[PDB]
Amino acid sequence: ARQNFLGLVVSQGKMQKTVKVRVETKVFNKKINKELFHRRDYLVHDEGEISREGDLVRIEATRPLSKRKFFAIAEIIRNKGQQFALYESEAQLSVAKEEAQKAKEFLDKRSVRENK
Amino acid sequence: SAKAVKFLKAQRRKQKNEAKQATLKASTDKVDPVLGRAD
Amino acid sequence: GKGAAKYGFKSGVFPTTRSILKSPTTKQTDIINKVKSPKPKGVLGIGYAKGV
RNA sequence: CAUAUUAUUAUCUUAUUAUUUAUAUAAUAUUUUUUAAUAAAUAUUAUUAAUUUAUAUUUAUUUAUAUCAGAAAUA
RNA sequence: UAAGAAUAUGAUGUUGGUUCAGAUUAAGCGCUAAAUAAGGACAUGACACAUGCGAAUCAUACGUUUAUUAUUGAGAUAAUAAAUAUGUGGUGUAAACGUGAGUAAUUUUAUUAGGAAUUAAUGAACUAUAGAAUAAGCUAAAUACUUAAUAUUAUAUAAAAAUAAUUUAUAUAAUAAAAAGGAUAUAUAUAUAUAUAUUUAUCUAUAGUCAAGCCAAUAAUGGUUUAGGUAGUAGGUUUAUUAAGAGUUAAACCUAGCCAACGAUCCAUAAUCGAUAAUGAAAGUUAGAACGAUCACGUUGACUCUGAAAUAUAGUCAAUA
Ligand SMILES: [Mg+2]
Ligand SMILES: [Mg+2]
Ligand SMILES: [Mg+2]
Ligand SMILES: [Mg+2]
Ligand SMILES: [Mg+2]
Ligand SMILES: [Mg+2]
Ligand SMILES: [Mg+2]
Ligand SMILES: [Mg+2]
Ligand SMILES: [Mg+2]
Ligand SMILES: [Mg+2]
Ligand SMILES: [Mg+2]
Ligand SMILES: [Mg+2]
Ligand SMILES: [Mg+2]
Ligand SMILES: [Mg+2]
Ligand SMILES: [Mg+2]
Ligand SMILES: [Mg+2]
Ligand SMILES: [Mg+2]
Ligand SMILES: [Mg+2]
Ligand SMILES: [Mg+2]
Ligand SMILES: [Mg+2]
Ligand SMILES: [Mg+2]
Ligand SMILES: [Mg+2]
Ligand SMILES: [Mg+2]
Ligand SMILES: [Mg+2]
Repeated sequence: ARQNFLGLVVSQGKMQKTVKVRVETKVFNKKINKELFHRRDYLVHDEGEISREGDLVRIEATRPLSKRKFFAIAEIIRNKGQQFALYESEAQLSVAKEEAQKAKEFLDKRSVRENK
Repeated sequence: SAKAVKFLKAQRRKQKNEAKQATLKASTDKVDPVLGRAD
Repeated sequence: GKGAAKYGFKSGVFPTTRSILKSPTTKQTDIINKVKSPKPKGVLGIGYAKGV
């Protein structure tokens, strides 16, 4: 079957339809007699542009798509990148609401002291 | 002539990309890591 | 020639044996069922997910 | 300070080749309109061969791009 | 299946280098050398080369040329013998052989029980079956060359599922693309044709063999006193070209990326590897001469034709001699 890898999206949104996926594999270093992780960064095709930095995704081998792109996102295993963007957007309004509320409370308390 | 035209097209393109790299570096939020936003 | 120890201490090589039948045949139900089985997904997934 | 080789070019020159515009009373075949020497039967009618004509395939001519390699400069 | 030794020091213990004992060679040199069997032999100038050889073969492709017999009257045609490849043709030289210049990965090597673009109406040259082998023109003639005749993919309908596509079947569309005859026998008829055959050839189709093209993953020397590099550069979208993906090459438009202190880019150096050789207790290290595998090149560079496949030891142009 096609070559499949599991990796973390480490760079998205800087290239059109392309992300960077960091994958790790188990290798044996005989010089130090140790099982190590060998790391690599892949340029990966993303049709739909659904992935975000920090997602755990499975990439699959494809035909050559550019000079350096040979893999495509096949599945979003874990989607922490999308959740981060959601919370980023939500906190903007969430904070500002109570920020205005408590400023109102501060001004009302100031006025209460004023008219004593 | 044609080489000069192509060279200048490439030079303009490269300079545009470098200037846009600088502008993108300038178009960032730049919050103070210590004191946060001003107010 | 200590590499020969990995191959029964036989020095030199033979050409690899060609397969008379170069694809699995129809009278082999195990491979047919294996290929025609559902394909896994997740960490050991093989193919594109539903929405991708 | 002197000699040598390698690479690069908003430079110059450039065999060859490939593309690329445009031009041929330019050719060889098919299409016409006509002019020539033969044929046969009884004014010809047909054949072979030149003129003009319009489609292909080539050559000559150039336009433009790239190009072995040199030259100049730089490393 | 892992052994140490000499040399510090006034002496001691320790650190520490140097050297030695062992094996070996693609070896050279000095001295010496009997026979036989086997394995090898320009590592350096990919420096220059005298001379001779290493790729020819087919006469049953077509043409020539003689001699005898026969008929016909200088010749003509048959039959039988021969000679001819300084004429036209076919097949054969992409292999093998040699070499290691270049090449540190832009196409190189090694590995994988890896892939797709789902590699073409491609067979190169043998099997197994089938079907064909038709006309002119041109050369002196032809199995030489021309022209002409005849012989999977895209649509649409459904089916399913190894499914968000592929596969299957059908119907169309075009596929729509060839060829070749020689040697012997006879059998007819009127030397002429013809009809059969036995031979060896030609073409087409299907499958099988043998084979080709492309991509991924991992690994592959030293120097950062080479630290920033890169503008087709990194990616997207189309068109062209290709059997076929891809900034591979050409054109256009975009986005601003890509690589790099786990070492980029640059520079230098080097053909690479093994169930091959050396060595060691082993991990490893060394070699890459021999045996084998792969690559690259055939004085140097680029391009082109043919071809399934060539920047071919071919051809064109240039350089060197
Ligand atoms: Mg692309
Ligand atoms: Mg001493
Ligand atoms: Mg010793
Ligand atoms: Mg001998
Ligand atoms: Mg040599
Ligand atoms: Mg050598
Ligand atoms: Mg003959
Ligand atoms: Mg001849
Ligand atoms: Mg060869
Ligand atoms: Mg060889
Ligand atoms: Mg070499
Ligand atoms: Mg003929
Ligand atoms: Mg022929
Ligand atoms: Mg490039
Ligand atoms: Mg493209
Ligand atoms: Mg372009
Ligand atoms: Mg470096
Ligand atoms: Mg070398
Ligand atoms: Mg080495
Ligand atoms: Mg060798
Ligand atoms: Mg040798
Ligand atoms: Mg060559
Ligand atoms: Mg030579
Ligand atoms: Mg050469």
